[PDB]
Amino acid sequence: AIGEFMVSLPRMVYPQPKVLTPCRKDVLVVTPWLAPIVWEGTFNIDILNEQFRLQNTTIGLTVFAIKKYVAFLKLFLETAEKHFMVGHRVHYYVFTDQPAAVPRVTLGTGRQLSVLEVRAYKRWQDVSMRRMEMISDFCERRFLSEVDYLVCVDVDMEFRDHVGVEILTPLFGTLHPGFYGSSREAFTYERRPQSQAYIPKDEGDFYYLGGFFGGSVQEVQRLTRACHQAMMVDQANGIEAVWHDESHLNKYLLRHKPTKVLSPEYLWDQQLLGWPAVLRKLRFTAVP
Amino acid sequence: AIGEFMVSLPRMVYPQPKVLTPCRKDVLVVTPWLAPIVWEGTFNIDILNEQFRLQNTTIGLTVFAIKKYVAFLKLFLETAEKHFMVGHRVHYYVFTDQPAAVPRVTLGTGRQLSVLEVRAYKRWQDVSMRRMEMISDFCERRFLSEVDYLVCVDVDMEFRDHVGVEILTPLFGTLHPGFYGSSREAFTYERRPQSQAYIPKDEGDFYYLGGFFGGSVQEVQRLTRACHQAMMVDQANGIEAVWHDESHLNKYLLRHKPTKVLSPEYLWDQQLLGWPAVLRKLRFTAVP
Ligand SMILES: O=c1ccn([C@@H]2O[C@H](COP(=O)(O)OP(=O)(O)O)[C@@H](O)[C@H]2O)c(=O)[nH]1
Ligand SMILES: O=c1ccn([C@@H]2O[C@H](COP(=O)(O)OP(=O)(O)O)[C@@H](O)[C@H]2O)c(=O)[nH]1
Ligand SMILES: [Mn+2]
Ligand SMILES: [Mn+2]
Repeated sequence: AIGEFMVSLPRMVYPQPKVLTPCRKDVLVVTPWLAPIVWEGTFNIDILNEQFRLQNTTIGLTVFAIKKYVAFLKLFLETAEKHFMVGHRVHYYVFTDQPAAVPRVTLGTGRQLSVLEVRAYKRWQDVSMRRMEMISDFCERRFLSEVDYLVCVDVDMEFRDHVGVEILTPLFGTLHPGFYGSSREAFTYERRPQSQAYIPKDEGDFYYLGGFFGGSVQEVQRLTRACHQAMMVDQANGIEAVWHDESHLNKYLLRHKPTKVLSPEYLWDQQLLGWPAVLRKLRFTAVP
Repeated sequence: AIGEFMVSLPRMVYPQPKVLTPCRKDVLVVTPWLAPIVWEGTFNIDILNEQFRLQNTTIGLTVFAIKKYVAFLKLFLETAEKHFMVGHRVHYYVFTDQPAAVPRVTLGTGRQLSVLEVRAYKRWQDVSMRRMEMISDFCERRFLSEVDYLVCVDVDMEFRDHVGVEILTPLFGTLHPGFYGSSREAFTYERRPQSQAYIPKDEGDFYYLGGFFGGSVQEVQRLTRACHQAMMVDQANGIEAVWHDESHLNKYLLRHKPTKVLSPEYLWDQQLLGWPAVLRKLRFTAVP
């Protein structure tokens, strides 16, 4: 459930937060619109686990595995079992053009997997883009009835460390690991005014990933509907944004501020970017 | 409105938040349950004003002025006009045993004041305590129909600087200015197990003020109902908590974590505590 009467927390013994001691002094931990930026050291997971378990929270995780990308599902799902929302109710939704190629992965108690067959698209860009349509179509359908939050991620990834209820909020995006230290003029936003995804050089907060976003079912339905509609306008006008649905997601999150932002801990590429000191954990990472 | 469809923000030009530059390195700006702690430098008020104006947010401000405390209303209200939620819709609710002693204060456009007559209590403790009952009785009544958020404050105070929509959230408390640097064993929580307000020496996050709390109408109704019920139990058992409704508020906020915490900028006593470097603004202050 979300927004329902909240029962009292039980007594808990944990370290006192000290007002004159920051958790992290090396990084921005709150956005200028007062959304937490989620880094290791900023959250007590025992408190958060209590809060979300008392609400019997169910998290849906969507992943697309179209054409050759079905090869990524075994590691994705097996590592999700080790690291993603462990202890909470989880519903995996695997969208694929090859239901028979979905590996048989053993799940923990309270976790389920549904295979949703979709059409395969010829262009990888179109495959990547059509996720917005498909997610919004399934929101109306089963997601509103089955889960409280949706987490929407790329499949060519593995979980290496904890990804849990600290991410959950009405609307979240994730800082792209290539751009978290960049100035906004360097962000690869869509820069052509002819596209609905257009962001001028003097606007922008962050560069968010197409590969890891989420929120409440309602807010995810809103985001994916808006991005799908904006993509349809661009298509009608004969323009395709530079980074496809990621460009539209960035436009959306500029105009509709997320209520949490996830640090690049939550989507990293160690081969391309190593392991910087500012990253205390690499939680979800690109497969080589 | 709260929770209603949110329109897009317009284009805005403002400084880019930089991930590798904290806003404040001298203070904790987020709690371990991922609630912002509101300090100067943590928020862009232009972004927040946009967000809340697009929702046509109405803020109710409750204040009790019983017996001699009616003398405090003129400065309280006149300074509120200069500093509290300017630009937003505001409804003041003045609870008093002397309606004729309420000063005639000129209000800005979009702001209104209602005088609510109540009984006067003999003991200042009882006057202070009975606010919980009265606020919960008025929630059911007019507050649900008239405002989106409630802010509940002491009257023996003046606004000196901006107090605005940065505070608004489902549930907030304010760090008591005497204890923000203290360890929890030193907090003046109720320590007798015989009281419903009891907090053991190894529990507690912060010491919050009875004099400045708020949230959505629903969450404020919940808090004030719970504190009133707990006070009635204590009375039936012949015990009165050490700091009266403040002790109960602390118990409530321990077991029901606030979604923002306000720094001591938001309730300070300059005569008793001076003007420390960590306080960049003194926003709402005790009258000598
Ligand atoms: O042929 C494809 C191309 C893309 N995808 C899905 O679309 C996501 C985004 O594409 P990709 O990971 O190739 O993009 P990048 O990580 O380079 O942004 C992939 O993770 C898959 O989930 C897919 O299933 N099959
Ligand atoms: O005779 C009284 C005593 C208390 N109060 C109200 O109760 C609040 C809390 O009491 P006080 O400010 O005396 O307590 P302190 O600031 O010492 O906690 C006051 O601000 C008033 O709003 C009042 O109106 N009349
Ligand atoms: Mn990918
Ligand atoms: Mn007072």
